[PDB]
Amino acid sequence: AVKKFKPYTPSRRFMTVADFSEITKTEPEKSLVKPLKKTGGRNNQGRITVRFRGGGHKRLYRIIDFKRWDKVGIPAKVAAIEYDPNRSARIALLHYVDGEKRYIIAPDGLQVGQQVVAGPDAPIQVGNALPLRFIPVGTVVHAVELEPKKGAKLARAAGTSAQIQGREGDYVILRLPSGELRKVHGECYATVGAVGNADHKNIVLGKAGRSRWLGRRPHVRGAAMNPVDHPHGGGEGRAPRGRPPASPWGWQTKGLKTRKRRKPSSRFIIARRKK
Amino acid sequence: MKRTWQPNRRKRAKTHGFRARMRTPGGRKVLKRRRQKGRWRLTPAVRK
RNA sequence: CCGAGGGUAGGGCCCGUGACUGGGGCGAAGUCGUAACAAGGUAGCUGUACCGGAAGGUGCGGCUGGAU
RNA sequence: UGGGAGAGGGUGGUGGAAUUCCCGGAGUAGCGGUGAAAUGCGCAGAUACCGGGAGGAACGCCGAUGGCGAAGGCAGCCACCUGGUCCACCCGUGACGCUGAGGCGCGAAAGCGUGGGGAGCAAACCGGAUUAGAUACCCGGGUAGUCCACGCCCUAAACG
RNA sequence: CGAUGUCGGCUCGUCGCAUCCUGGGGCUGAAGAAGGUCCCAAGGGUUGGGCUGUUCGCCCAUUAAAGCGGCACGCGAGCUG
RNA sequence: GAAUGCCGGCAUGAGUAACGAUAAAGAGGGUGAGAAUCCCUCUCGCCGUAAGCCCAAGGGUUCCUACGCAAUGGUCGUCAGCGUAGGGUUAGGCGGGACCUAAGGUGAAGCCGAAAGGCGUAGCCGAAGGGCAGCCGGUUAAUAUUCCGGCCCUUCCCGCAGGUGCGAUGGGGGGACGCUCUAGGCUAGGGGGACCGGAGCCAUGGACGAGCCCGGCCAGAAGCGCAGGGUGGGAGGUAGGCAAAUCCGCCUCCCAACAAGCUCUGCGUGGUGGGGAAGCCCGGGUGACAACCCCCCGAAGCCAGGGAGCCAAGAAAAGCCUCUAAGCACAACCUGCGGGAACCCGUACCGCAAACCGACACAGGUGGGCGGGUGCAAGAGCACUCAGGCGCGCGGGAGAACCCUCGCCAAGGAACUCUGCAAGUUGGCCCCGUAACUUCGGGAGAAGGGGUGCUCCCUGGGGUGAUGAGCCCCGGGGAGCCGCAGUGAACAGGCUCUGGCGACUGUUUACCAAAAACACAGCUCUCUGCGAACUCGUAAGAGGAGGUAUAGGGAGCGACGCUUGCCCGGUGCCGGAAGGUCAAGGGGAGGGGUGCAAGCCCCGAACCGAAGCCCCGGUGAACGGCGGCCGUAACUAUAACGGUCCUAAGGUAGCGAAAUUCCUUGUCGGGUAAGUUCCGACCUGCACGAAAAGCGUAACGACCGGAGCGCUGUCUCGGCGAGGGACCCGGUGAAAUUGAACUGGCCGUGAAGAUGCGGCCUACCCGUGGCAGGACGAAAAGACCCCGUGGAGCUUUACUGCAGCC
RNA sequence: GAGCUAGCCCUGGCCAGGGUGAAGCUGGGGUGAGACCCAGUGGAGGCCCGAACCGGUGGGGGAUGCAAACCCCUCGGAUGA
Ligand SMILES: [Mg+2]
Ligand SMILES: [Mg+2]
Ligand SMILES: [Mg+2]
Ligand SMILES: [Mg+2]
Ligand SMILES: [Mg+2]
Ligand SMILES: [Mg+2]
Ligand SMILES: [Mg+2]
Ligand SMILES: [Mg+2]
Ligand SMILES: [Mg+2]
Ligand SMILES: [Mg+2]
Ligand SMILES: [Mg+2]
Ligand SMILES: [Mg+2]
Ligand SMILES: [Mg+2]
Ligand SMILES: [Mg+2]
Ligand SMILES: [Mg+2]
Ligand SMILES: [Mg+2]
Ligand SMILES: [Mg+2]
Ligand SMILES: [Mg+2]
Ligand SMILES: [Mg+2]
Ligand SMILES: [Mg+2]
Ligand SMILES: [Mg+2]
Ligand SMILES: [Mg+2]
Ligand SMILES: [Mg+2]
Ligand SMILES: [Mg+2]
Ligand SMILES: [Mg+2]
Ligand SMILES: [Mg+2]
Ligand SMILES: [Mg+2]
Ligand SMILES: [Mg+2]
Ligand SMILES: [Mg+2]
Ligand SMILES: [Mg+2]
Ligand SMILES: [Mg+2]
Ligand SMILES: [Mg+2]
Ligand SMILES: [Mg+2]
Ligand SMILES: [Mg+2]
Ligand SMILES: [Mg+2]
Ligand SMILES: [Mg+2]
Ligand SMILES: [Mg+2]
Ligand SMILES: [Mg+2]
Ligand SMILES: [Mg+2]
Ligand SMILES: [Mg+2]
Ligand SMILES: [Mg+2]
Ligand SMILES: [Mg+2]
Ligand SMILES: [Mg+2]
Ligand SMILES: [Mg+2]
Ligand SMILES: [Mg+2]
Ligand SMILES: [Mg+2]
Ligand SMILES: [Mg+2]
Ligand SMILES: [Mg+2]
Ligand SMILES: [Mg+2]
Ligand SMILES: [Mg+2]
Ligand SMILES: [Mg+2]
Ligand SMILES: [Mg+2]
Ligand SMILES: [Mg+2]
Ligand SMILES: [Mg+2]
Ligand SMILES: [Mg+2]
Ligand SMILES: [Mg+2]
Ligand SMILES: [Mg+2]
Ligand SMILES: [Mg+2]
Ligand SMILES: [Mg+2]
Ligand SMILES: [Mg+2]
Ligand SMILES: [Mg+2]
Ligand SMILES: [Mg+2]
Ligand SMILES: [Mg+2]
Ligand SMILES: [Mg+2]
Ligand SMILES: [Mg+2]
Ligand SMILES: [Mg+2]
Ligand SMILES: [Mg+2]
Ligand SMILES: [Mg+2]
Ligand SMILES: [Mg+2]
Ligand SMILES: [Mg+2]
Ligand SMILES: [Mg+2]
Ligand SMILES: [Mg+2]
Ligand SMILES: [Mg+2]
Ligand SMILES: [Mg+2]
Ligand SMILES: [Mg+2]
Ligand SMILES: [Mg+2]
Ligand SMILES: [Mg+2]
Ligand SMILES: [Mg+2]
Ligand SMILES: [Mg+2]
Ligand SMILES: [Mg+2]
Ligand SMILES: [Mg+2]
Ligand SMILES: [Mg+2]
Ligand SMILES: [Mg+2]
Ligand SMILES: [Mg+2]
Ligand SMILES: [Mg+2]
Ligand SMILES: [Mg+2]
Ligand SMILES: [Mg+2]
Ligand SMILES: [Mg+2]
Ligand SMILES: [Mg+2]
Ligand SMILES: [Mg+2]
Ligand SMILES: [Mg+2]
Ligand SMILES: [Mg+2]
Ligand SMILES: [Mg+2]
Ligand SMILES: [Mg+2]
Ligand SMILES: [Mg+2]
Ligand SMILES: [Mg+2]
Ligand SMILES: [Mg+2]
Ligand SMILES: [Mg+2]
Ligand SMILES: [Mg+2]
Ligand SMILES: [Mg+2]
Ligand SMILES: [Mg+2]
Ligand SMILES: [Mg+2]
Ligand SMILES: [Mg+2]
Ligand SMILES: [Mg+2]
Ligand SMILES: [Mg+2]
Ligand SMILES: [Mg+2]
Ligand SMILES: [Mg+2]
Ligand SMILES: [Mg+2]
Ligand SMILES: [Mg+2]
Ligand SMILES: [Mg+2]
Ligand SMILES: [Mg+2]
Ligand SMILES: [Mg+2]
Ligand SMILES: [Mg+2]
Ligand SMILES: [Mg+2]
Ligand SMILES: [Mg+2]
Ligand SMILES: [Mg+2]
Ligand SMILES: [Mg+2]
Ligand SMILES: [Mg+2]
Ligand SMILES: [Mg+2]
Ligand SMILES: [Mg+2]
Ligand SMILES: [Mg+2]
Ligand SMILES: [Mg+2]
Ligand SMILES: [Mg+2]
Ligand SMILES: [Mg+2]
Ligand SMILES: [Mg+2]
Ligand SMILES: [Mg+2]
Ligand SMILES: [Mg+2]
Ligand SMILES: [Mg+2]
Ligand SMILES: [Mg+2]
Ligand SMILES: [Mg+2]
Ligand SMILES: [Mg+2]
Ligand SMILES: [Mg+2]
Ligand SMILES: [Mg+2]
Ligand SMILES: [Mg+2]
Ligand SMILES: [Mg+2]
Ligand SMILES: [Mg+2]
Ligand SMILES: [Mg+2]
Ligand SMILES: [Mg+2]
Ligand SMILES: [Mg+2]
Ligand SMILES: [Mg+2]
Ligand SMILES: [Mg+2]
Ligand SMILES: [Mg+2]
Ligand SMILES: [Mg+2]
Ligand SMILES: [Mg+2]
Ligand SMILES: [Mg+2]
Ligand SMILES: [Mg+2]
Ligand SMILES: [Mg+2]
Ligand SMILES: [Mg+2]
Ligand SMILES: [Mg+2]
Ligand SMILES: [Mg+2]
Ligand SMILES: [Mg+2]
Ligand SMILES: [Mg+2]
Ligand SMILES: [Mg+2]
Ligand SMILES: [Mg+2]
Ligand SMILES: [Mg+2]
Ligand SMILES: [Mg+2]
Ligand SMILES: [Mg+2]
Ligand SMILES: [Mg+2]
Ligand SMILES: [Mg+2]
Ligand SMILES: [Mg+2]
Ligand SMILES: [Mg+2]
Ligand SMILES: [Mg+2]
Ligand SMILES: [Mg+2]
Ligand SMILES: [Mg+2]
Ligand SMILES: [Mg+2]
Ligand SMILES: [Mg+2]
Ligand SMILES: [Mg+2]
Ligand SMILES: [Mg+2]
Ligand SMILES: [Mg+2]
Ligand SMILES: [Mg+2]
Ligand SMILES: [Mg+2]
Ligand SMILES: [Mg+2]
Ligand SMILES: [Mg+2]
Ligand SMILES: [Mg+2]
Ligand SMILES: [Mg+2]
Ligand SMILES: [Mg+2]
Ligand SMILES: [Mg+2]
Ligand SMILES: [Mg+2]
Ligand SMILES: [Mg+2]
Ligand SMILES: [Mg+2]
Ligand SMILES: [Mg+2]
Ligand SMILES: [Mg+2]
Ligand SMILES: [Mg+2]
Ligand SMILES: [Mg+2]
Ligand SMILES: [Mg+2]
Ligand SMILES: [Mg+2]
Ligand SMILES: [Mg+2]
Ligand SMILES: [Mg+2]
Ligand SMILES: [Mg+2]
Ligand SMILES: [Mg+2]
Ligand SMILES: [Mg+2]
Ligand SMILES: [Mg+2]
Ligand SMILES: [Mg+2]
Ligand SMILES: [Mg+2]
Ligand SMILES: [Mg+2]
Ligand SMILES: [Mg+2]
Ligand SMILES: [Mg+2]
Ligand SMILES: [Mg+2]
Ligand SMILES: [Mg+2]
Ligand SMILES: [Mg+2]
Ligand SMILES: [Mg+2]
Ligand SMILES: [Mg+2]
Ligand SMILES: [Mg+2]
Ligand SMILES: [Mg+2]
Ligand SMILES: [Mg+2]
Ligand SMILES: [Mg+2]
Ligand SMILES: [Mg+2]
Ligand SMILES: [Mg+2]
Ligand SMILES: [Mg+2]
Ligand SMILES: [Mg+2]
Ligand SMILES: [Mg+2]
Ligand SMILES: [Mg+2]
Ligand SMILES: [Mg+2]
Ligand SMILES: [Mg+2]
Ligand SMILES: [Mg+2]
Ligand SMILES: [Mg+2]
Ligand SMILES: [Mg+2]
Ligand SMILES: [Mg+2]
Ligand SMILES: [Mg+2]
Ligand SMILES: [Mg+2]
Ligand SMILES: [Mg+2]
Ligand SMILES: [Mg+2]
Ligand SMILES: [Mg+2]
Ligand SMILES: [Mg+2]
Ligand SMILES: [Mg+2]
Ligand SMILES: [Mg+2]
Ligand SMILES: [Mg+2]
Ligand SMILES: [Mg+2]
Ligand SMILES: [Mg+2]
Ligand SMILES: [Mg+2]
Ligand SMILES: [Mg+2]
Ligand SMILES: [Mg+2]
Ligand SMILES: [Mg+2]
Ligand SMILES: [Mg+2]
Ligand SMILES: [Mg+2]
Ligand SMILES: [Mg+2]
Ligand SMILES: [Mg+2]
Ligand SMILES: [Mg+2]
Ligand SMILES: [Mg+2]
Ligand SMILES: [Mg+2]
Ligand SMILES: [Mg+2]
Ligand SMILES: [Mg+2]
Ligand SMILES: [Mg+2]
Ligand SMILES: [Mg+2]
Ligand SMILES: [Mg+2]
Ligand SMILES: [Mg+2]
Ligand SMILES: [Mg+2]
Ligand SMILES: [Mg+2]
Ligand SMILES: [Mg+2]
Ligand SMILES: [Mg+2]
Ligand SMILES: [Mg+2]
Ligand SMILES: [Mg+2]
Ligand SMILES: [Mg+2]
Ligand SMILES: [Mg+2]
Ligand SMILES: [Mg+2]
Ligand SMILES: [Mg+2]
Ligand SMILES: [Mg+2]
Ligand SMILES: [Mg+2]
Ligand SMILES: [Mg+2]
Ligand SMILES: [Mg+2]
Ligand SMILES: [Mg+2]
Ligand SMILES: [Mg+2]
Ligand SMILES: [Mg+2]
Ligand SMILES: [Mg+2]
Ligand SMILES: [Mg+2]
């Protein structure tokens, strides 16, 4: 339920913020935080390798459990749902009957005080994680490992999900968030439910200052530069592209496909994304 | 206005100092050159 | 003190007028097509929507004040 | 109080037929379409046939000159929530009634905003025909829209 | 071209006369008044404004008149820009 | 003898410009060979959120004293940051190290690279962050939380005593954190006192006073008091915290819970130890047995790890506490007391500046803390002042032009000019009041107006206190007084109407452009299924991201509103298991060289054989493109209509003489006395037009047009006045430039613009203040232009390669 | 060579005072319940005025400068990109 503001400054006309209703705990678990080393987009050479990055709010990283086959059978209680600045989704603090405590991505409709568990035998309820072979066809799912024991890789952003379409040999078939149809091995774990905080995509940043808070520095159109800088640079006055629209590095940026041809994962991609 | 020389003893020694010169092929050639030329100071003076 | 009025500044209502512009009414014998009245030769009408020199055409839903 | 009939409304589920697309198989020279044709599709293997899959929308028969709602309108099936209505009994209140300027709510389609969805259909638009022309009628394509959620619009041959 | 700063304006003048005005004339299709045309004449004079960077020109209000040209399109070691 | 040659020397300009903020000087007395310039005194002026005081960096003896004045000091010099000499910096508690970690750096393991080397978990290094024990006063010419005095404290070693399962680089807790707003109680600091202490003073008309002037505190251990912070206690279970664990975590139960209890800070008190003014006398002495008390204001600091709200969600590690493992339990550790031990480096001085960065004793630049009082609504603003510090290291006269900075101006009021450029006007607070339009916030300080000082009287609430007084903070009413004038000085918007552009706040060409440019939220296209795409790297490795399609990259467009048409023939990209072409390779019809031959060697047709290209389709918020001629209506004119040629298709909506219109000052209308600009229209649009977006849009703008009101020295049209210069005298003393010069006008001549040639004319010798016509004056080997088979940046369907990709 | 300058990473510091008065909250009204209205409270914002601080708009001065970018007046931002 994105919150609006009255237009009492030019920027507050359009600014919208998350409503934060689902959040029940305002400070993180001290045993689960560690410092997030900000990069400014620079690599170990000190060279910028991703432009226009840096200068956003300080963040502590929350260690997230992307395995969950880690503690098979051991049930846990949903203690709190918290804000996490390192990801679009909210995170849920789990108190295991073990005494162990862990964060997961908070699925949609998860409730503080309910119980989740993982394993081949777990119930098909929002918050539980089973190997994909034991989740029934049709089930909406998030936080999907892409290769057994390698960790949840798919459908982690706020509002996203995969859906199980079918099974074939050792593999199940998923519809990924992007609409792709892809074989994923049956032993890969996945959590029942879609990721929460689905209104995330309706936030209107409102002003330039907001992008700066997120560590996003201003992006400069190549058409605004010179030929030393960019294919679209130069020209007296404004100028159209005057060549196929290109990146700062010269490669084309309106349709040119870029996935590696002979990539082994191709044998498992049934249908490329659409729409 | 603000000029280009803003002296700083730490900066001076970590940038031009004897140890910085010795850690690097080019720096060692500098030391060797200035020794061949008979320079009285191989390396900038700085209080530390 | 109040005070006819005069002065300054800002509003409100009305009337006249204005390059140009919008449609409307009227006008014995102008140009273009033929939309409607017969199943009017694609039944018509209809609210809306898009399109077209023009009447109009098409979509969606509605009406019979339609015929055989 | 005791019963009844009903596509009355809202929510969640869910079933089969059909179209389209995809995959596999089998097969070959046409298919489609019309007044006639053409454009279009097809030896890069279409149409016609079998099996598998995906997805959306609408519910054949029953079905009616039928039923329900104040109107707009409402039709597969199941459950829950919920309104109006009739009948019987002749039990209770004792005129507590009628209408209703304003107000408030509802209000087909089309349309608008933000998301989502998109099989079929189809304004606009392209092409093929027709014609003197054909910004039409017919034919091949096809985008909004048609569908869902929330918020608007408030019109009608909203008619008996 | 081992640099002769290039429009216009401002300021400051000064000169030529093919004279705009003032002074003197001849002819007139010069009644008078007012003109036209040419001759002599450079002593002095030759306004303020609107528009445009403008020169120029048009317009407003005047005037005896609102002259035309030269001085490195006079004048940036004088100003402006 | 020339090279704008090189090095050096010395001239010219010239006793010329200048002597470095216009805060400002005068005198008396000393010293000395010499004094505007050094010292002393009095007078005057300037700073005082500093031009004062304290840290840090940087500097490196500049510090103090004695003796000096050649040079350095923009003059002088007896003086000095200068010369010579001597002296001066004292720490267990301040800062840093023997402690911790941040980015980052380095780097056992390991990885990669022709070599050099590049990476890299741990670990180590790395601080202005964490952690950690000293406050007040006195003393020196010069150091002081360092020496001394007083009162406090930390660690290490050894011992005694009591207590305890002791023990860790391992487990856990804690350390541990944002922004904005903020409560209670305090402290710093400040104001007043008719009270306390004080040398004194009565002036010039009055005052011997509840007079004036000066001062009225600082540190402090335990204890106590006040105000805060921090923390539930017991038991049972236990499979998690990479061994163990009584710790922590999770579960359950009981009690205690705005508490309490315990614990820790801050503040007050506190044994005691200090300090202690004006004035007078000579830094010292007195004052002085100094007094040291009361009221009020009160923090941005303290209690603090306090509270609340918000989204952008806010370091680490050690110290410390707890747990247990080896081990050891004669040890060890905890607590208390006692004795002993306690190292290294910094410490002078400058520090918004004459000692640092700017070649200079340079109007520039330089981070942190303190920064008093009064009035002005507030304040770190402004004026004046305290403490403290200064008068800016050339002066003295004069009272021209001209220049700078400043004040005033009759009548007019933008007539100035490219332009109201500049300068006026306005100007704070309180009250009244306020338009189109709007996205309902705004526009708004719209506009426009009234009030504003002082005195007396009555009166309201708040803080302090006691509920009162007093102090204190905002006021309310009435009656008066004076002046030209009451935010009486200083600080402090001119306003309006209407266009263009860009939504907005932001950003930029350091040092000629701040804008309409860039960015910007937002919109769209497109790539990307994760060992992602993409980027940097030879690689390893990184970034992307400890992210995962509501995400990440690339591109265009640029809030928002209403919209974004037609063309896919060419180029791009996307799709296409066919066909055509196609390299190495496969294949070997069939030849050739040599040898006696076996053979050895060479050429080689068909055919099979990738990507790419051809070919077939798709695709515009991909590159892009969106016609011509002729005819036609019952006045004329003009063509809804028609004919025909062509194209991949012929520009739709909207807008239009425009930031675009050549003809052009188009035409008409508005404004004006008059309008090449402006505004509104028209449309034959040289040459608008729909995400290089089209048309609009409230608000916003040191953007750029046009207009009006207000007001003016902008102007008619100039006048006067001020100071700093210019000028004269004393001191110090440059510069570019310069073939040499004994360097006039005209008319001519001359390489075509002559001081220098010819002919005339004019003209005694030399300076000073001024003006700029000439010396084709200076400056810079023209940056425009061309030339050079000169250079460089940039582009592409130029050529030819390379990385990269297939 | 990043002691200037540009960006980023780590860790600290700074922003007088005045003004405007968003949400929320409380209460009152309102209704079947509502939406909503009103008052108080509250203290938001690339909000407003303005020092420090960061700038460099216009003009004047300076131009062998005090200065190889300075000075005076004026002007922009000043809780934020
Ligand atoms: Mg909003
Ligand atoms: Mg609103
Ligand atoms: Mg939430
Ligand atoms: Mg930690
Ligand atoms: Mg590194
Ligand atoms: Mg990048
Ligand atoms: Mg970057
Ligand atoms: Mg993310
Ligand atoms: Mg989150
Ligand atoms: Mg798999
Ligand atoms: Mg979005
Ligand atoms: Mg952030
Ligand atoms: Mg962006
Ligand atoms: Mg950009
Ligand atoms: Mg450019
Ligand atoms: Mg550019
Ligand atoms: Mg470059
Ligand atoms: Mg290039
Ligand atoms: Mg290029
Ligand atoms: Mg270009
Ligand atoms: Mg350009
Ligand atoms: Mg152009
Ligand atoms: Mg450009
Ligand atoms: Mg082009
Ligand atoms: Mg290109
Ligand atoms: Mg895909
Ligand atoms: Mg600088
Ligand atoms: Mg520096
Ligand atoms: Mg240093
Ligand atoms: Mg340092
Ligand atoms: Mg340094
Ligand atoms: Mg280095
Ligand atoms: Mg070194
Ligand atoms: Mg070497
Ligand atoms: Mg040397
Ligand atoms: Mg030596
Ligand atoms: Mg060296
Ligand atoms: Mg009268
Ligand atoms: Mg019809
Ligand atoms: Mg008809
Ligand atoms: Mg009909
Ligand atoms: Mg017909
Ligand atoms: Mg049509
Ligand atoms: Mg109907
Ligand atoms: Mg075939
Ligand atoms: Mg065929
Ligand atoms: Mg589908
Ligand atoms: Mg009865
Ligand atoms: Mg409706
Ligand atoms: Mg509808
Ligand atoms: Mg025909
Ligand atoms: Mg009917
Ligand atoms: Mg020349
Ligand atoms: Mg020369
Ligand atoms: Mg020259
Ligand atoms: Mg003039
Ligand atoms: Mg006569
Ligand atoms: Mg006559
Ligand atoms: Mg004359
Ligand atoms: Mg003119
Ligand atoms: Mg001219
Ligand atoms: Mg002209
Ligand atoms: Mg002339
Ligand atoms: Mg001449
Ligand atoms: Mg000429
Ligand atoms: Mg000429
Ligand atoms: Mg000239
Ligand atoms: Mg000049
Ligand atoms: Mg000139
Ligand atoms: Mg000159
Ligand atoms: Mg000259
Ligand atoms: Mg110019
Ligand atoms: Mg010679
Ligand atoms: Mg020379
Ligand atoms: Mg030479
Ligand atoms: Mg020579
Ligand atoms: Mg030389
Ligand atoms: Mg010599
Ligand atoms: Mg010489
Ligand atoms: Mg000499
Ligand atoms: Mg000389
Ligand atoms: Mg001389
Ligand atoms: Mg002289
Ligand atoms: Mg001279
Ligand atoms: Mg000079
Ligand atoms: Mg000078
Ligand atoms: Mg000054
Ligand atoms: Mg004197
Ligand atoms: Mg002297
Ligand atoms: Mg002397
Ligand atoms: Mg002096
Ligand atoms: Mg003295
Ligand atoms: Mg005196
Ligand atoms: Mg003061
Ligand atoms: Mg030095
Ligand atoms: Mg001397
Ligand atoms: Mg001397
Ligand atoms: Mg001597
Ligand atoms: Mg000297
Ligand atoms: Mg001297
Ligand atoms: Mg000097
Ligand atoms: Mg002497
Ligand atoms: Mg000393
Ligand atoms: Mg000590
Ligand atoms: Mg030691
Ligand atoms: Mg360490
Ligand atoms: Mg280091
Ligand atoms: Mg430290
Ligand atoms: Mg210490
Ligand atoms: Mg102490
Ligand atoms: Mg001391
Ligand atoms: Mg123990
Ligand atoms: Mg914490
Ligand atoms: Mg933390
Ligand atoms: Mg910290
Ligand atoms: Mg925040
Ligand atoms: Mg105290
Ligand atoms: Mg006070
Ligand atoms: Mg007396
Ligand atoms: Mg007395
Ligand atoms: Mg256990
Ligand atoms: Mg004393
Ligand atoms: Mg005594
Ligand atoms: Mg502070
Ligand atoms: Mg603060
Ligand atoms: Mg604190
Ligand atoms: Mg707190
Ligand atoms: Mg760490
Ligand atoms: Mg033992
Ligand atoms: Mg113990
Ligand atoms: Mg040692
Ligand atoms: Mg030492
Ligand atoms: Mg010291
Ligand atoms: Mg300064
Ligand atoms: Mg300072
Ligand atoms: Mg000094
Ligand atoms: Mg330098
Ligand atoms: Mg000086
Ligand atoms: Mg200085
Ligand atoms: Mg005081
Ligand atoms: Mg004030
Ligand atoms: Mg002075
Ligand atoms: Mg000064
Ligand atoms: Mg001076
Ligand atoms: Mg004089
Ligand atoms: Mg001055
Ligand atoms: Mg005055
Ligand atoms: Mg006067
Ligand atoms: Mg006047
Ligand atoms: Mg006027
Ligand atoms: Mg006037
Ligand atoms: Mg004017
Ligand atoms: Mg101008
Ligand atoms: Mg003024
Ligand atoms: Mg004022
Ligand atoms: Mg108005
Ligand atoms: Mg209004
Ligand atoms: Mg207006
Ligand atoms: Mg408006
Ligand atoms: Mg309004
Ligand atoms: Mg006012
Ligand atoms: Mg007023
Ligand atoms: Mg009054
Ligand atoms: Mg008075
Ligand atoms: Mg009076
Ligand atoms: Mg103001
Ligand atoms: Mg702009
Ligand atoms: Mg702007
Ligand atoms: Mg715009
Ligand atoms: Mg806009
Ligand atoms: Mg701002
Ligand atoms: Mg610049
Ligand atoms: Mg430049
Ligand atoms: Mg420069
Ligand atoms: Mg400038
Ligand atoms: Mg510019
Ligand atoms: Mg600006
Ligand atoms: Mg820019
Ligand atoms: Mg913008
Ligand atoms: Mg947009
Ligand atoms: Mg989008
Ligand atoms: Mg690369
Ligand atoms: Mg290599
Ligand atoms: Mg990273
Ligand atoms: Mg990472
Ligand atoms: Mg932009
Ligand atoms: Mg743009
Ligand atoms: Mg914008
Ligand atoms: Mg609008
Ligand atoms: Mg095309
Ligand atoms: Mg095509
Ligand atoms: Mg194409
Ligand atoms: Mg091929
Ligand atoms: Mg083109
Ligand atoms: Mg084209
Ligand atoms: Mg259209
Ligand atoms: Mg036009
Ligand atoms: Mg236009
Ligand atoms: Mg044009
Ligand atoms: Mg024109
Ligand atoms: Mg023109
Ligand atoms: Mg005209
Ligand atoms: Mg007119
Ligand atoms: Mg026209
Ligand atoms: Mg374009
Ligand atoms: Mg353009
Ligand atoms: Mg426009
Ligand atoms: Mg606008
Ligand atoms: Mg506007
Ligand atoms: Mg602006
Ligand atoms: Mg601007
Ligand atoms: Mg103007
Ligand atoms: Mg005006
Ligand atoms: Mg005016
Ligand atoms: Mg004047
Ligand atoms: Mg004077
Ligand atoms: Mg004399
Ligand atoms: Mg002299
Ligand atoms: Mg001298
Ligand atoms: Mg000579
Ligand atoms: Mg001579
Ligand atoms: Mg001479
Ligand atoms: Mg002469
Ligand atoms: Mg000639
Ligand atoms: Mg001559
Ligand atoms: Mg001569
Ligand atoms: Mg001669
Ligand atoms: Mg001769
Ligand atoms: Mg001669
Ligand atoms: Mg001669
Ligand atoms: Mg003569
Ligand atoms: Mg002289
Ligand atoms: Mg002179
Ligand atoms: Mg001259
Ligand atoms: Mg001159
Ligand atoms: Mg000359
Ligand atoms: Mg010459
Ligand atoms: Mg000359
Ligand atoms: Mg020059
Ligand atoms: Mg040369
Ligand atoms: Mg040359
Ligand atoms: Mg040249
Ligand atoms: Mg040159
Ligand atoms: Mg140039
Ligand atoms: Mg040339
Ligand atoms: Mg050539
Ligand atoms: Mg040649
Ligand atoms: Mg060349
Ligand atoms: Mg080159
Ligand atoms: Mg290569
Ligand atoms: Mg690539
Ligand atoms: Mg730097
Ligand atoms: Mg430095
Ligand atoms: Mg601030
Ligand atoms: Mg106000
Ligand atoms: Mg309020
Ligand atoms: Mg609240
Ligand atoms: Mg602001
Ligand atoms: Mg204000
Ligand atoms: Mg000005
Ligand atoms: Mg200069
Ligand atoms: Mg300045
Ligand atoms: Mg100023
Ligand atoms: Mg401001
Ligand atoms: Mg502020």
